[PDB]
Amino acid sequence: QYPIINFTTAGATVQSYTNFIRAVRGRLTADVRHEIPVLPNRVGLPINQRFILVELSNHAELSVTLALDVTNAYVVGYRAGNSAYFFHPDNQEDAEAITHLFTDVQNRYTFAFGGNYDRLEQLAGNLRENIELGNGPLEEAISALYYYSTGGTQLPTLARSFIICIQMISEAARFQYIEGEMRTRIRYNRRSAPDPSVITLENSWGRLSTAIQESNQGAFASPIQLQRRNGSKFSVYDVSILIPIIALMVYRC
Amino acid sequence: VQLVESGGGLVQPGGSLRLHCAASGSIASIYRTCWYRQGTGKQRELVAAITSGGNTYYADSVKGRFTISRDNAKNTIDLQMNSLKPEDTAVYYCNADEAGIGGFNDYWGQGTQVTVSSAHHS
Ligand SMILES: [Cl-]
Ligand SMILES: [Cl-]
Ligand SMILES: [Cl-]
Ligand SMILES: [Cl-]
Ligand SMILES: [Cl-]
Ligand SMILES: [Cl-]
Ligand SMILES: [Cl-]
Ligand SMILES: [Cl-]
Ligand SMILES: [Zn+2]
Ligand SMILES: [Zn+2]
Ligand SMILES: [Zn+2]
Repeated sequence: QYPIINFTTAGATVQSYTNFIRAVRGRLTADVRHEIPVLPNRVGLPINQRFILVELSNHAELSVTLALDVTNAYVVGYRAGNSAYFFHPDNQEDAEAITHLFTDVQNRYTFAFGGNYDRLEQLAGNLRENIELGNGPLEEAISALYYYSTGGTQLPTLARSFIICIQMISEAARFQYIEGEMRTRIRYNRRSAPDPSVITLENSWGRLSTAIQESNQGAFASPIQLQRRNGSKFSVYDVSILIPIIALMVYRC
Repeated sequence: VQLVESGGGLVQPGGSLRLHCAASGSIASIYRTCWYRQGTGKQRELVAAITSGGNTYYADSVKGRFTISRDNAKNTIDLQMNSLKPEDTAVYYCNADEAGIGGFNDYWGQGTQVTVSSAHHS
């Protein structure tokens, strides 16, 4: 079995969430470009090292297990009880790879949609900008994912639940900044949608990975434009300013 | 795919009904088949569901009393309703929903009235 990291929303604290995200980042990844860890190169990565599993539980003591691809930290599918569900693969190699996940489940399904936000938002009937994140949302998403396996969850609710999980797990692993946003929500017992600073970072993760690894001794060939909390645009010209912001990058050749 | 419900009616509290839904096409590959209900002036709510794999879901309000069944050869979906209560009064709808597996088609029946009541006093 692939490595498993457990998290529960029941009695969750800033510390327990912090420990969780640190453990996830630890199973995902020392190999650093300009001070920032790089995820493993897909080329040369054996299939038995391709995925990690995140098992989420809630107050209702329901559990689901998400499968993340270590090459990009992103969710590819999940297991609930005797069933597993996978986003539609982009290519034949990826489709073959996911056959290695959850091999003992009785029922396997592939969705007719991929796991990218632009599509998930359409299916959810809401933009990320209007979907609350926090411990409450995560608790509800876990129940929704679980009940999708028994018929009790409609597609829009499922898609919304994926959007919640991906941001609170994958994007938090990718960015200390987003991890900090989730910690703040936990600390003050709040639920709220991500602001433009978060959305733009999420959207820019691939571009930042490329800019950082292609940089000239840390300096960007061309500036990357991000947004502040209030939506105003600013430019980043250097890797150094991003060190406290981005935790992991996709490997670039 | 067309869905046609039947078997609704009036029962006294404690009574039983069995709702029937006939699909005009194959439901074998349709992920979710469900019963929803809508009471007067309220929003439609999920009552029970069964997947193409045989897993089931029941709303808290009906657990123990209702049983959903599904026949993938005859293309029918049934709801056995026991120990009915006035609170169960509603229009019941059958739903066949691909739910993002294989496609996005979502079929609804026209609905059937269920009324749980003592005799009227006209
Ligand atoms: Cl935990
Ligand atoms: Cl450097
Ligand atoms: Cl699980
Ligand atoms: Cl290849
Ligand atoms: Cl396909
Ligand atoms: Cl904090
Ligand atoms: Cl009928
Ligand atoms: Cl009379
Ligand atoms: Zn293989
Ligand atoms: Zn019948
Ligand atoms: Zn009357």
